[PDB]
Amino acid sequence: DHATVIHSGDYFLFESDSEE
Amino acid sequence: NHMVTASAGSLVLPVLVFLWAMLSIPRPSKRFWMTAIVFTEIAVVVKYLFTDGYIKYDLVQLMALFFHRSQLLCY
Amino acid sequence: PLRRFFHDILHTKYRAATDVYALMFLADVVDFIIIIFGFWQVPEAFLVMLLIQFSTMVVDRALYLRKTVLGKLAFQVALVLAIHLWMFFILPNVVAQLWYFVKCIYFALSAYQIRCGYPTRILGNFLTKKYNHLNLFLFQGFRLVPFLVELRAVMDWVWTDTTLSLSSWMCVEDIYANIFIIKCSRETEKKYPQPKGQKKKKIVKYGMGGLIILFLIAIIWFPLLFMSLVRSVVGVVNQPIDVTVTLKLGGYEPLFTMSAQQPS
Amino acid sequence: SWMCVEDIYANIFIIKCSRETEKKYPQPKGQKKKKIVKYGMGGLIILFLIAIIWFPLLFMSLVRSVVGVVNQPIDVTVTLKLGGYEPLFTMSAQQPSIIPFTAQAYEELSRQFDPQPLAMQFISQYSPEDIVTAQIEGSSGALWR
Amino acid sequence: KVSPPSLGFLAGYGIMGLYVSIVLVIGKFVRGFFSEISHSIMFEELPCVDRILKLCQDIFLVRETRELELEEELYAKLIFLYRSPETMIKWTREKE
Amino acid sequence: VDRILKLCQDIFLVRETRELELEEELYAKLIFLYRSPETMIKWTREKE
Amino acid sequence: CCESSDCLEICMECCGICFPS
Amino acid sequence: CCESSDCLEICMECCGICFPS
Amino acid sequence: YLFWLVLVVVFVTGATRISIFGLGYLLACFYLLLFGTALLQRDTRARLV
Ligand SMILES: CCCCCCCC/C=C/CCCCCCCC(=O)O[C@@H](COC(=O)CCCCCCCCCCCCCCCCC)COP(=O)(O)OCCN
Ligand SMILES: CCCCCCCCCCCC
Ligand SMILES: CCCCCCCCCCCC
Ligand SMILES: CCCCCCCCCCCC
Ligand SMILES: CCCCCCCCCCCC
Ligand SMILES: CCCCCCCCCCCC
Ligand SMILES: CCCCCCCCCCCC
Ligand SMILES: CCCCCCCCCCCC
Ligand SMILES: CCCCCCCCCCCC
Ligand SMILES: CCCCCCCCCCCC
Repeated sequence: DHATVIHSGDYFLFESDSEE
Repeated sequence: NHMVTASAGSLVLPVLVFLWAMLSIPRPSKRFWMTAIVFTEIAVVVKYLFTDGYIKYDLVQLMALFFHRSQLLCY
Repeated sequence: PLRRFFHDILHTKYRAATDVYALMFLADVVDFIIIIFGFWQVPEAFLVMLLIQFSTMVVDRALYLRKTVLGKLAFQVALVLAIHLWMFFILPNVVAQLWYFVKCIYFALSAYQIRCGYPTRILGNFLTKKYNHLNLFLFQGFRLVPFLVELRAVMDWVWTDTTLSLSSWMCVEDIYANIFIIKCSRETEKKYPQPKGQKKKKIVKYGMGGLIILFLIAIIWFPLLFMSLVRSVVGVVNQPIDVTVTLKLGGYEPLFTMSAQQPS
Repeated sequence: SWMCVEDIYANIFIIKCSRETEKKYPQPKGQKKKKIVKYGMGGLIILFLIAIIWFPLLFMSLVRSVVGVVNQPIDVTVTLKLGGYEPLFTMSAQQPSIIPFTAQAYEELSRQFDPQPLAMQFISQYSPEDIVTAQIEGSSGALWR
Repeated sequence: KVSPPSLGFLAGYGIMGLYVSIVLVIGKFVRGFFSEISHSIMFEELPCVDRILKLCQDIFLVRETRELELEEELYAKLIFLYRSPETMIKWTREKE
Repeated sequence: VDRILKLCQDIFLVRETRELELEEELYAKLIFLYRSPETMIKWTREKE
Repeated sequence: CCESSDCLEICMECCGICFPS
Repeated sequence: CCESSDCLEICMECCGICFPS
Repeated sequence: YLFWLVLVVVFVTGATRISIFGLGYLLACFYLLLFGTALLQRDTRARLV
């Protein structure tokens, strides 16, 4: 659902995994 | 010409410039330029047959439209 | 038949792709400006022309964001005819001649959009393309225009296909705006670095500070000055034109009206 | 601090209500935003903005434009003050003699002075039943003193 | 004819200047929403606010029973939740 | 702020290609960056 | 053709424009 | 003696007083 | 380009003197402006009738 998917952000997304 | 004269004078060719010439396959056509020359000539003739004290900005119009014709004839 | 062929070749065709919306909108902004300036039945006419410029700009944004060549064709046709018919409703002029001229430029750039096509990448603010100083100043100026920023946001939201609501659309717009302004400043500091520990340049300080002080002076003192100046002007000679002495004597019939006028 | 806990609670409630309604009526993942919803809210906002700038101007102009109430001289008091010592010649008239010029009468005056542009302009610009006729009385009887 | 002044101040500039001023101030009023909406996404985009309303309602319950010592203690929790944004993230997690 | 403008521009790119599922997902990143100040510090580090 | 579902949506989302969510 | 370098500095810094940086 | 400055004069002689001869001058211009580039290179010596 839109609600749950826009409120799913966590710290793992911002880990520096080869962000080019 | 539509900024110096109004009504039936102009308001036919400016409309056609915006709706036919500039809205066309690449170069306008041949019929556009022909109708432009024709309308300008007709306008000159009927303004000469009297609107009174007619102005001739259609001189510079006709002559520019015949200059372009020469440029496109040479291609 | 021929008309159908013209329209087919204006829609299907095989042409390129350009984005001249920026310039079309700029033409319409100039038009708005000169109509606003041209307030000089006339107020009513200028007010209708205001509503018009506005409505047409909104419709243009719609067709641009929805990438409609057919819609732009229709709009162009209608607008050309209508603006040319408004030349007949002159009854409420250099201002109008200029308005016609700049609208002609809009019609020329609009015609170009239709005969070229709409490019795939249409999103992206014009003044956020480069990260210089001019872009910075222009963007900030756009943000200073009373309602342009908010209108742009709401309008774009309504046309652009989004999953987010207005609240969230406005969030991403705010974030982007702020981020751009920061980026421009960061870029300019990399371009022109300032030595470590180099005062702040006496002149720069004097300028900004001075302006602020003068602005504050004009908040308190200047109004007082203006007020006093206008109000002080008082005193227009008033002299009795005539000396009407009616020596009403008789209680029953008051008379003795021998009196004089300006010559005496 | 009391106001702090009230603000927190208020905001928290509003969020909770929204969360609850999203659980009650979930919105599919990636489902546009419904053209109509957009058109409605957006439209209202635009109209509100229109009414910030244009509507006041409209109202203002509408009220101010209404101007023009016929004012005709009720009487034609021609006092031909002659004698320097005793000004007299006060033979004059009033409304009965004064004739509010009709539409036809106005046309006559305008045409009389049509050659002169500004002369005709004056008459024509003044509304019909505006130009009044100064039929000043000339008869005396009033001897002088 | 006579001309009745239906302006009040001055149609030419008095009312005009006032109109401009109003527009500008309404401008700022409307900006007041779409300018700093991003400075609150930390107090307004909380996934599950159930644990915070429990805290808030416990403060209310503890004021009705007049055990005001615990009011001070539960207020301390509220202010620390709102003093550290990272703990808000932890406490407002959707599931746990 | 380079990493944040990339995020913002990716939302824009994903709306032009009409893959709106990823719009929701990239919006989630934006809001978490702005929900935790410490992650903003990490993401906005000068070099890395 | 504003449906009742759309009508509540509209209202709630304008409320979200002002108030939170 | 306002130089052009100073002039841009002034302008940009007043912009920073209002807008960010 | 003299062939053409004459065409200009032909037009303006008609314009100035409002008459029937003037309409004829106007027509003579219109024509030799259209059918003119042809006889600018074909009437050079080949029958300038
Ligand atoms: C290109 C030409 C630019 C000028 C266009 C026409 C000028 C119209 C008025 C421009 C005046 C410029 C002054 C800007 C002052 C900065 C404040 C601001 O919010 O400026 C805002 C834009 O708001 C506006 O609409 C500008 C007008 C503000 C009103 C100030 C004018 C003073 C006259 C009224 C006096 C009363 C003041 C208000 C009373 C109470 C209001 C609640 C820009 O930040 P921002 O958040 O988007 O930043 C993003 C990240 N911080
Ligand atoms: C001040 C923000 C940069 C915008 C540049 C022009 C804005 C108006 C300032 C001077 C106008 C006379
Ligand atoms: C921030 C202060 C700088 C000087 C004022 C800028 C122009 C605003 C118009 C007010 C009149 C001084
Ligand atoms: C937020 C804009 C929605 C429409 C305005 C709501 C009603 C407020 C009264 C203002 C007159 C339009
Ligand atoms: C559901 C009501 C329409 C959206 C709200 C707009 C403000 C009221 C205008 C019409 C009231 C029924
Ligand atoms: C009649 C036009 C608006 C007048 C007041 C209505 C308020 C609008 C509410 C917006 C959502 C409830
Ligand atoms: C006079 C009653 C109308 C209500 C005033 C405005 C309410 C809606 C405006 C903004 C919505 C929060
Ligand atoms: C570079 C312009 C001087 C600083 C800005 C002050 C506002 C304008 C006053 C003089 C305009 C040239
Ligand atoms: C003429 C005095 C100020 C009038 C408006 C100028 C605005 C000042 C801009 C400050 C930095 C661009
Ligand atoms: C009327 C045009 C002058 C611009 C209004 C003020 C612009 C500068 C004031 C504050 C700088 C952001």
